[PDB]
Amino acid sequence: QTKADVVWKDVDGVSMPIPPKTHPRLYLREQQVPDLKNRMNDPKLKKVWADMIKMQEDWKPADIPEVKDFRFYFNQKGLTVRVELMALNYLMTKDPKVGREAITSIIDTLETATFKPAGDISRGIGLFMVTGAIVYDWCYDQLKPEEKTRFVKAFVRLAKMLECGYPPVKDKSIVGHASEWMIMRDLLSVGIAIYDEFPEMYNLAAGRFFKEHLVARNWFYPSHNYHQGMSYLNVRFTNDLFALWILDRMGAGNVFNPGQQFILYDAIYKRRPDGQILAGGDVDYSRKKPKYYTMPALLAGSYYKDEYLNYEFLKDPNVEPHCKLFEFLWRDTQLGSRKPDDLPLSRYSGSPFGWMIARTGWGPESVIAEMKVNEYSFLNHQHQDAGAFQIYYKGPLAIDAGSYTGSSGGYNSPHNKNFFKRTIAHNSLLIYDPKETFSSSGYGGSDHTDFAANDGGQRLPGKGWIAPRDLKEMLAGDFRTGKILAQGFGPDNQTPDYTYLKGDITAAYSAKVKEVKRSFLFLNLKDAKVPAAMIVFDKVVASNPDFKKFWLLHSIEQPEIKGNQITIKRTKNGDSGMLVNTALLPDAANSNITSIGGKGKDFWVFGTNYTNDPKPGTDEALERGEWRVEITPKKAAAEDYYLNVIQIADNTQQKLHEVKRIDGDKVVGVQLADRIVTFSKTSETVDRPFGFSVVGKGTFKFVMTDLLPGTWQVLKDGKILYPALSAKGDDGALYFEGTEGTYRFLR
Amino acid sequence: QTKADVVWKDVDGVSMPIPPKTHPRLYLREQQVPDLKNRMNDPKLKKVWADMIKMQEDWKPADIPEVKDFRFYFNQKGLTVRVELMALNYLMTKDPKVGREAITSIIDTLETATFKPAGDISRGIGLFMVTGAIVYDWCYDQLKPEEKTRFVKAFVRLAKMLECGYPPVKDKSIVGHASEWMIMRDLLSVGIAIYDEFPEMYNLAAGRFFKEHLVARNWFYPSHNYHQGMSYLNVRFTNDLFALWILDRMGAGNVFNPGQQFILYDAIYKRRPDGQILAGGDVDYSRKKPKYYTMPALLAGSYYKDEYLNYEFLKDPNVEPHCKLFEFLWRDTQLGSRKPDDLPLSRYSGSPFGWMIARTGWGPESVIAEMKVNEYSFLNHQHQDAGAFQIYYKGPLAIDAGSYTGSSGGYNSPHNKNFFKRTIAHNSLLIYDPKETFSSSGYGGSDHTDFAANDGGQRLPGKGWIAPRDLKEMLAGDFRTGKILAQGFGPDNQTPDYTYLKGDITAAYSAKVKEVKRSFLFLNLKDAKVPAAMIVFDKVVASNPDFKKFWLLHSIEQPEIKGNQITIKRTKNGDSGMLVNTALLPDAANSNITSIGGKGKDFWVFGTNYTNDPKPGTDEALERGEWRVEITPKKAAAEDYYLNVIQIADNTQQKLHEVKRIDGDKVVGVQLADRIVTFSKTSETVDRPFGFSVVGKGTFKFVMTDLLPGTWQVLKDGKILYPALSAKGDDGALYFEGTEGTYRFLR
Ligand SMILES: [Zn+2]
Ligand SMILES: [Zn+2]
Repeated sequence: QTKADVVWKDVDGVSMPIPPKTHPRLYLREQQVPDLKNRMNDPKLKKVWADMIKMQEDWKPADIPEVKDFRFYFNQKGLTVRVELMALNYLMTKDPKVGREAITSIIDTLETATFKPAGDISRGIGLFMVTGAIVYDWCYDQLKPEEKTRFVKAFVRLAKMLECGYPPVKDKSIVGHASEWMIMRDLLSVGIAIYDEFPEMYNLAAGRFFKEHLVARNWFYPSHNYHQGMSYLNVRFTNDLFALWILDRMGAGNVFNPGQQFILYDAIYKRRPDGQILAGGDVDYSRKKPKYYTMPALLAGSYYKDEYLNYEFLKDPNVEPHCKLFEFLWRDTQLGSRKPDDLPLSRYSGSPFGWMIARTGWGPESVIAEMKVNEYSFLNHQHQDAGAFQIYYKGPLAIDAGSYTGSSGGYNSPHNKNFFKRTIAHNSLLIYDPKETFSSSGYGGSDHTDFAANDGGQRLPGKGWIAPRDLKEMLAGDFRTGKILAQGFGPDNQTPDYTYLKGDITAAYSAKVKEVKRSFLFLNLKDAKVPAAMIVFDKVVASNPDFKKFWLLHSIEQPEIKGNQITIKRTKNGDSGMLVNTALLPDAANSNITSIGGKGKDFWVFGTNYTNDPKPGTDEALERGEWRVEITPKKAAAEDYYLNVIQIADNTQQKLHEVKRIDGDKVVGVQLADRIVTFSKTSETVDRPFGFSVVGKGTFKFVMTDLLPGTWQVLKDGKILYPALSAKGDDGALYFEGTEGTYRFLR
Repeated sequence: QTKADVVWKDVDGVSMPIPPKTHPRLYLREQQVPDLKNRMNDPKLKKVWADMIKMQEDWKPADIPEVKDFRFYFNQKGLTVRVELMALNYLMTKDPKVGREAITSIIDTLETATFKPAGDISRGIGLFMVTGAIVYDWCYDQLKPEEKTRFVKAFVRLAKMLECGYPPVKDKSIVGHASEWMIMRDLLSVGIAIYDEFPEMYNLAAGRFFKEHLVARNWFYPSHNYHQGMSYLNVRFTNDLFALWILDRMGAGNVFNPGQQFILYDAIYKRRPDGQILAGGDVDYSRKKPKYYTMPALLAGSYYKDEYLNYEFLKDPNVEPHCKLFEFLWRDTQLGSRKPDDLPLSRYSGSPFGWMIARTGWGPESVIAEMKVNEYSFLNHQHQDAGAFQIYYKGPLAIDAGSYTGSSGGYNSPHNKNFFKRTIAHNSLLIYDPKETFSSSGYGGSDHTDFAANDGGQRLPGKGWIAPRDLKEMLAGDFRTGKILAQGFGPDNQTPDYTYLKGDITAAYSAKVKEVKRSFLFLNLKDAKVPAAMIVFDKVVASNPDFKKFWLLHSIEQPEIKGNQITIKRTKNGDSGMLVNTALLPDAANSNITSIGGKGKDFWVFGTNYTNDPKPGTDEALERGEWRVEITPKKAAAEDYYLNVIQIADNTQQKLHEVKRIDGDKVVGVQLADRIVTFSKTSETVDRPFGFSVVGKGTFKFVMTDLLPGTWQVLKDGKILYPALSAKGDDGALYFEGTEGTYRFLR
């Protein structure tokens, strides 16, 4: 990271940097060349250089798979590695002999190379381009004029092979393959190298990046999160960070919103004590080895000099072979590292997300709870999971169900289209319109189907479940799925007693609903015995009273239902957690609670089970799940409310807190332990006097929500208790402590 | 206060109550009649009744004044008192002789009474009408048919004499005389009384009230304040409260937004230790008798059963003669009372106000500070005072200058039109456009002036400085003067360390400015020696760099200027306060600080002194002021910033705090005592990394404003200090404690 010293020009209203008229300019400038010897003498970096020396050896003919995967090419070996090390040596020695060998060794094969149609072949093709780009840029003054021309024509030939095409007009700028290596690393790298001879490639590659990719990312970056789920976070954010490094090292400074530094903190918050990461979007499961975000933590931690991110990298400081050079060039070995233990227990991601991640600690006894609005849907690997909550404690308890791969297949599978990516897979809300259709004609790259199953769930946005080209198309289309209404945590910023999130998710559904709102209130109970609780309060108004309403709670093992109580336990894989839901609304007289699951019913969608068993040896804990509970109104009605209170504890915990519903004036609420929480009876803003009664011993902590921001007066037993308290705009809430009595509130 | 039990039907889209088919219905119904005996037996209420018995005596002919003022009539004596007591007695005894006597004693004079035209005479006419309405309603069953007709014609005759006219089509529904007794008490009372025989009067009076008055008041009531200044609060709010009591007692319940209860708390916050009230709008000054809000406190306190307001009534439980009956009927004598001592030290009034009142205590050592945005202007007795601050501590220190009356005259005086109601009289901002025109043709109804003086101040809204008819007309016009941008007070709700308010007041001025912003930060320093400080940060962008800019500070006595330091002291009237302003921006190299004042210069407006000496024996402390300081930039520039730090102490205090300006990355700030406060150097939202250095011993309290809401990271001496703090939407600020070092903030 250094200040920009390049010239900037507008191209069609969009400011862009001009590559400096000097080589090297790819991945480094002369400015950092003398530091290469220090890096070579850096013992942390010597090992990575040794790794690359080993990479110089050709593939053993018998070891070659013959189906040359993207993984084949990313496990980089042979000539391309050799010429890269030659170019590096030329930078450090300036010896005309070494720089020439790099050039003469690569040119012919760069012109002639062939690639059998194979899985993500663009990646191998793009990496082969990168090899040439390194030699071209780093040994530039050694190039003969005829060779430069030969290199250019070879690069154009190779570029045309890429899935984005050349010109790079195909695919999408926020998600999909064009949001991976092909543009942000590969085409951009070549462009920078050959700019003095063929400026077109840079103008096309950087052109699209600055116009689309950059604008789209800068839009959500301030909220410090990513939208492709907890696996594809890796490749997608890695390539964002490649563009960051490539352009800063070119001389363009940081081109992104610097909030980029804080995106990977989400992964940190979602890490479990078993080494796995809380689920979200397209993910598979394992208990074999911990999940790591090595490349993003390397690139982001080193650039932004972030100790929390460097800790993450140091967990497994082992970069994929094709990335070794980039670790050598860009890693900060002087940077320290910090365990996450002193991070606030709750973190909030605002627009366009509206996601809360709440913990009760950083150790083995941690409850980890996720609450999501989703203001927009990004599609691709994101799920239609507006309103979803997810809870982990000593095992996955309230689960995000299904699996990316399995017996059903991969991304294009019936399981993905009909269960995994759909609302029914999640702890959210269904409203079933028998006449609703779900257009899926543009989903996936093969095995296309025109329509998906009716899950009573959320819309499939886009032109048949097609992601938008860019931010412009996204904002103009039907990708809006919600509105964050309220959020906060406290009273303490470090160890909040409560974590609150409210969203209106009507836009996530068709016109089968008039209104859908969900309010989450997580309680850190500050107790080893019953460490946490979550209260979920829903308003659902269907356009037709006969549209069946569903409240879902997914689990791995079979739930036990007794009255208004659902008990879920983990008893396998060393997990011992327990979840207990008390259903308060609909009331027992209007409540049907039903469990669906087990063999043939694990992925049940209104008449069809979308079977997806794990690949042998994978998902040993069955985190894809086998069970769910559906809470449904007995009586058909346009307007229904759900109120559910979840307690979390060890499966050996016998005594859980008594849960009381509070039926007040204008409010409905919950009381358990020393906590009182209220919501508007209509889930709409309360702007007039209201009240309720409290019965019980000791001091209670009150969170009153859905209140008109401004000054409130609190009375108890007809006497003013708090003459003036402020409800603020962000949470629309009153907070205070008090004892039992009859409460009135004035505004 | 009882639940509504009458029928409602829409009239031209507006729901209105129908008077019940029963008498009595004026000021009480049958449900309250038996309780009259109990009230007569109440020691507190027997005295007011005895007061009324005394009022029965006629005026002494020699003591009758030449001019029958509104004060003459409100000092109600003779026949009209007698007949009201006869009617009360008829309700209580049901004796036909009594009811008949009330009717016969009043009927002749009611139809023949004459009132010499004066211009406040509507009040005496209206009260005479109320006397007749009492007899009519309370003795209804004793009325003969012929007498009913005589009463109706008499009431219509009297109604036509009122300023609003009959039909009530003249004047204004938010301010002016039609927002006083004539409709909300007087015409409404008669309408209700005679409804069975002549529903037209009620339909017109209540029709206008429900369509216009009620709508306007409900619109601003939730922010718990009033817009007519600290004197006219009395008559204006009193009449709102008459409408409240009249309509509830009729059977319509509470027709107002119940936020009405909290309006009078502002007066409580503005009370000084010397018994007077902080200035605002059209006010005069006395040190003789304390100012009381007796009638509002009686009516609001008793209706809403509010002990703080009842305390305010009990300070001086003496209502004007013409209101004694209403005390007898409506006073709650069982209600308790509370001194203001346990009230939070700061109170916020939101849209359409944006006012902070901040204190350091409730006793003799109280600092009292007012900070105002003004989102809308209501005109009439409100001043064009957007951005103004005012500070009291052992005397008026930073003053709201001028006086309502004096040698210049009253409401229509050149002093009112050219100084008192104008920005120049206030601690606010001037931008002088020499070509600017200020139309005042409609001021004072339709009075003669046409154009007022150029004070370089704020616009005169309306059709030549007149108020709009109602809310509809107000919102469609040019009455918007500002936008609340941010607000909040200190970590503790009860005793906040800081009180913050930011407003954009561009709308208050003409096109001579492109942008005007003012941020206030009040500090409660929690120290006897220097109790408080106020930091004021202004951004002013003029449309012409040659347009002279002014920052004003008004005082009673002569300010002492020394370099960048302005010292102001009170040494008279038993006052001993001191204000010391440190001018930080403009820098001393670009700052000119000039005192203007003394005789012939006390109300100086660019060449002309608008003289307004007190009436003999009034304003003995000269709170109208004699002096001001103007801070002006040396260099002509379109854009200028003002940064001023006011410290408050006893004038005997020799040691005040050193004030350091903090010149940071993207921020400009202030350091004094143990407090750090920063603003955006541009006064625009900061959304990228920034920082500054702190030198000094011990722990400091940091308030960082103008920040993009979301999660921020704090670093000190290159190490993460706070990994994650939240800036919230309402204040857009970070709060934390820290020691000396070099600070960086990431977003
Ligand atoms: Zn999912
Ligand atoms: Zn004023």
